[PDB]
Amino acid sequence: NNLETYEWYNKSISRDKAEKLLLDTGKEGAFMVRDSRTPGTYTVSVFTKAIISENPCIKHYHIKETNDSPKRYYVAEKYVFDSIPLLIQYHQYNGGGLVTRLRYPVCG
Amino acid sequence: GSPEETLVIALYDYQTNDPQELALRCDEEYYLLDSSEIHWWRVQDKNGHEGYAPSSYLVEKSP
Repeated sequence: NNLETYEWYNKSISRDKAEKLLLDTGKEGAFMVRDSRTPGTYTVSVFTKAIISENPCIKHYHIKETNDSPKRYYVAEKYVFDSIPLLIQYHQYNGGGLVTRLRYPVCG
Repeated sequence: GSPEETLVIALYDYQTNDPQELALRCDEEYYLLDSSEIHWWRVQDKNGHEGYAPSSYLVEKSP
């Protein structure tokens, strides 16, 4: 799924780099994605100024892969999507199971 | 501490937008019912208000 078209998707960038890169943004809702090992389960790297123990903190919500017919991608046990892009668009507004509800995309 | 459950507090002034999510408030403390969840961590307000609460805005008091 040519995700290179989107910005949140970034494979050339490592997880460690993903943590610092988002930090550079310095914004609440700053969300990004990173290609994981699984060919069908990337990683949603969500950055938001929070947590008192350590701030800024990077939240990584691995996409739940529930191999169904269809349905497989989801992170909230609420709604399930057959494509990551959908999860990104829906969470971008409305109301989903994100501590900051995607609202600010970041590019690599 | 942390015998079975722990207490959490909202750092900022978060508010609900869905029946499922629970309305919070600064200097507000609750209990922890589901810490296993990575996204929202169930909480129970003394008043009896049960719903999903954020993870980043919440932190275990750790007594």
